[PDB]
Amino acid sequence: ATGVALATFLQQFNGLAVFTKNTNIKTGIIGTNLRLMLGKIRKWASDNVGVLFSEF
Amino acid sequence: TTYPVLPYLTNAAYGALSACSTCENPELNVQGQTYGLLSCINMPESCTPGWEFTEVTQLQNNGFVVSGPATTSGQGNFTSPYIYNDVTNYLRDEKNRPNATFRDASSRRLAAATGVALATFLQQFNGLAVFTKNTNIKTGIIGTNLRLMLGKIRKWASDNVGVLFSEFDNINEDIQLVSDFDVQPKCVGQPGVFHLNMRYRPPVRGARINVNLVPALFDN
Amino acid sequence: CNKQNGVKNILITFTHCDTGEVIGPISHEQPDDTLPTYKTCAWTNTALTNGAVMRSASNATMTLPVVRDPRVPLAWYQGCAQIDAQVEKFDGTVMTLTEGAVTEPEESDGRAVTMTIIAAEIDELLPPGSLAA
Amino acid sequence: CNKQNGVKNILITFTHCDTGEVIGPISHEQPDDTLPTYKTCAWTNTALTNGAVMRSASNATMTLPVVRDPRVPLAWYQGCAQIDAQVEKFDGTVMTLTEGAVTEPEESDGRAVTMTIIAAEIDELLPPGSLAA
Amino acid sequence: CNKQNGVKNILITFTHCDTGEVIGPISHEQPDDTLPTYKTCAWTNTALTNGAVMRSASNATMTLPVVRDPRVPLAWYQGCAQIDAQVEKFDGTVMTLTEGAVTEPEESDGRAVTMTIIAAEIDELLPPGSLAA
Amino acid sequence: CNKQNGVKNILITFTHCDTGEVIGPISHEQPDDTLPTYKTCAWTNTALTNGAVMRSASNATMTLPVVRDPRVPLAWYQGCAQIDAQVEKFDGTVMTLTEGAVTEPEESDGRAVTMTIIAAEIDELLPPGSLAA
Amino acid sequence: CNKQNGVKNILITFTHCDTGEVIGPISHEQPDDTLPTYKTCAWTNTALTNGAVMRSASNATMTLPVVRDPRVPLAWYQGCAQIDAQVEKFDGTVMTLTEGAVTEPEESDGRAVTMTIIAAEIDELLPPGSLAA
Amino acid sequence: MAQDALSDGFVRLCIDPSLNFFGEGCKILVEGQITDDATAAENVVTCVNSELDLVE
Amino acid sequence: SDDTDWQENLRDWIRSAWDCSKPQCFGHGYVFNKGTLGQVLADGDNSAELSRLALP
Repeated sequence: ATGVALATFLQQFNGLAVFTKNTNIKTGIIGTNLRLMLGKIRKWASDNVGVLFSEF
Repeated sequence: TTYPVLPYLTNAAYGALSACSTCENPELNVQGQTYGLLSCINMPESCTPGWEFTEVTQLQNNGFVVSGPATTSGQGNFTSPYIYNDVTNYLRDEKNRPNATFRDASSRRLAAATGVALATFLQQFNGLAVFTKNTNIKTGIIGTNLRLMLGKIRKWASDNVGVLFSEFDNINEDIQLVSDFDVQPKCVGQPGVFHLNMRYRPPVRGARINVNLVPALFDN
Repeated sequence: CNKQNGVKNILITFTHCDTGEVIGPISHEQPDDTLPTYKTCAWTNTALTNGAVMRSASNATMTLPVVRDPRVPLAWYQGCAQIDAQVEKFDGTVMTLTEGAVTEPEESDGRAVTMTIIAAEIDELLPPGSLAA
Repeated sequence: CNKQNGVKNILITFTHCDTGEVIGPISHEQPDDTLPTYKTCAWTNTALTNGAVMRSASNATMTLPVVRDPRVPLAWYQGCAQIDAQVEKFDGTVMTLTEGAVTEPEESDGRAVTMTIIAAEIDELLPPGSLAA
Repeated sequence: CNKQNGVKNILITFTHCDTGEVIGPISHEQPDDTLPTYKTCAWTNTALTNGAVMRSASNATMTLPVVRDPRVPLAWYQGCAQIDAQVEKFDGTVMTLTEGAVTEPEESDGRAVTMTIIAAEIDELLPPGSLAA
Repeated sequence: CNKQNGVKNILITFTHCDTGEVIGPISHEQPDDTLPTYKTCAWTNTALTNGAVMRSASNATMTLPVVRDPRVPLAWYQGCAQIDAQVEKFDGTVMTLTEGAVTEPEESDGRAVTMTIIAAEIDELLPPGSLAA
Repeated sequence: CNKQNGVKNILITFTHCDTGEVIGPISHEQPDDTLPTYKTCAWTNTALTNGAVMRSASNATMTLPVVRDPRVPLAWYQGCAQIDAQVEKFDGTVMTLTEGAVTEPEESDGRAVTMTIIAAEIDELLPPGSLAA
Repeated sequence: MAQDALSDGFVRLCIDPSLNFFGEGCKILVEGQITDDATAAENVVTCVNSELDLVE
Repeated sequence: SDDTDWQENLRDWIRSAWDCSKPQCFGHGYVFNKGTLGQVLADGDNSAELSRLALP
């Protein structure tokens, strides 16, 4: 169940602009970078404590 | 060999999807279950995929577009296919060197759009006085010279990062402008003729995520 | 480049409550020098006598002054839409807030907007080398 | 000329309440540098505990400082008339309010007037190329 | 170097209330020129008539503006952790507070924090040669 | 010749905001020995304490004293038109600015004009053989 | 010569904050007779009454006028880079600054730049035979 | 095909409870006697990966 | 069925359905084993993919 649930979440980054090297995103662009992706993943993991996961 | 649909219908659906209904913005990739679904084609469900996964990998790695159904079952109901990779048949190079410059079909659209846009921008220098021996422009004259033109072109290139280009590796070596008198031997050059060399990259987008999942158990 | 204080990136995602339309994570900028402010601890303490306190639930809050995007209706930055925001700093901190709610908006001239967002929790991602769990 | 921030036009229309007299859409100007402000979301969120809010009806409001017209009586810019206003910006945004009602009028010196108008809805017309339906 | 006024050292210790994790006495600095303030007498006097007062319990309080440590979560400087503090001045005074409770935090920009701590007692260590037992 | 300091060419292009009329890149001159000055870094730092700084957006600016062209209205050098400028030095540096806005003009006698221009970016083109990428 | 007062060598190193590019310790020169000025004490005293002072923390600063190097962008001498400077005098003193920040630049003509650099500390290396440990 | 969430191939999932994220810490050498029934080569420094390869 | 060889083939199939070489299908299989205590313990091939119903 966790494999499928995590696979569905990560779909939102498919086709999304990725910025590396210079990580400043010009105003108006739709994109992300490593640190923001990690923050979103951590937030999703935290939200699921009680359903799929025990405390980390 | 066992494809259960009339081959030309799938080709027509793919072309129609990739041509107009999607690509009025040239940077979009026609893939996935959302942006690459051929909703006008229906085929029965089957436990057999037609291509084994190793065969799919070979076809993808050898410049062929592969597709598969949106859902699987043995009941035989109708389903629509979708495109796995929106790729051209490009491999190697005009100098016989393997690279991925034109691997994605969106690269061709972006190249055409960049050519057209750069053509439109440069029109402002058509019929504008040019000074090439003494580069001082008297007061009141409407004209320009090489260095000012190169500055304008560099500004234009910089203003298009994030729309048409990824960040330049080195703007000072990627854009170069030269006049004909500098190239052709003495007495053979022509007035008001220029040579421009520009190197660019297309924007990058998310492609794959490799997930390692390591279950454990409550302890301590 | 180590001790710089400021905002580096802001991403906001909109979801319309009435119809469910979604607009992806657009990059934003700021109208002036005022930085965003946070409160990431849900509970609240009230002072009794002799050093004792009273503990209650309360919320986690963010204040986000940003320049409006010309492609989004002004009503969406006010209470008519749901907001998911991320803010990144030069030192590496990232604050993530999802499923926020904008409370008691004030009038805007049409360019600068100051949202007051409340969420159940806010996630803080410190630079590498933290001491907490 | 793209990033200019200001007001380009203001057309106001007056309908006298007690007798029904009407005066066409006269063009107005501003007394100083203060721009009009808007709230175009006709709902309000009040913060409860644990990220929950309470939603209520409220109104849509506009604050419009202008210079009085020497032909329109001063009583009409106060609560004695009904107002239909449009404001256009240099970027191309147009805000249309109809059937307004001036609330709690303040004292005026006869030249500069500041009206607080409320309406059921305010329309916003963004420049071409919007993302919201 | 006898008449100098200011803060020489600040040491804080954190104990998480929910899980019990502890972080040792980290040294802190200050964001600007505002010094900490103290109120060490527990009782409070309210003025009656004819020179009489009413005595009640109240608390001992400290106000501590410090720059956050990048290794500790921001929620800990707010009401989500227990604080033990010592402040040493240039003249020799040491103010020791233990088992503090942070009350009614305000929003922070992420670098500067101004805690408000209440404790049952505060200990004052004067320079050598005091007059009070 | 390698170490001469001065201005070699100035080209300006005008675009009227209200009507869109354009005047090609006319060649200009200077009224006296003062040279134009630039700020090409679109950020600002503030001191704080202990070596830290606060970093904010600000602008990129140019100051351009020129002799007016007798074929252009004086109002176009003031804030009633949009400016696109390039300045070339004797050593080989070219500074290209586009989409400029003239802020707070002062009064002119009709021959010499000093323009304060702001922009999002300014492009600097160094002589051949630079080190920065 | 023991009693010559002047600057003998200036070396600067540039690190680009956004991309991390570096340029080695180039040798620089001055545009005019003005010499660099320093403040190597990191505290400040404010005068109270009766001979008392208030002591608080601040920055160590350096003012450094130099002639730009034609191989480095002008934006780097302004606030878009991190700077490591060393200045050697004729008498033997050497002042070393590392990890400095350039604060509130002024517009430059493209040849001479005056930089105000702040750091946490500045090292001083007196000629042989000092009295202070 | 497999499952819908994992079919498109954007997310490539691996589940292995024996993996480790830790990097290589610096090294320790242990020197001692062996017996004739050991299969290790005498007087040769070799790496040890777990407690269970021992004895043989 | 009670044939060990057939059960091992099914176990290998379930292994295949979980392998990282290609998109996964998952699943879990149920089998039984009848015999004496010393015989039933001889069928424990560390199969995480099977639930073995021991019977006397």
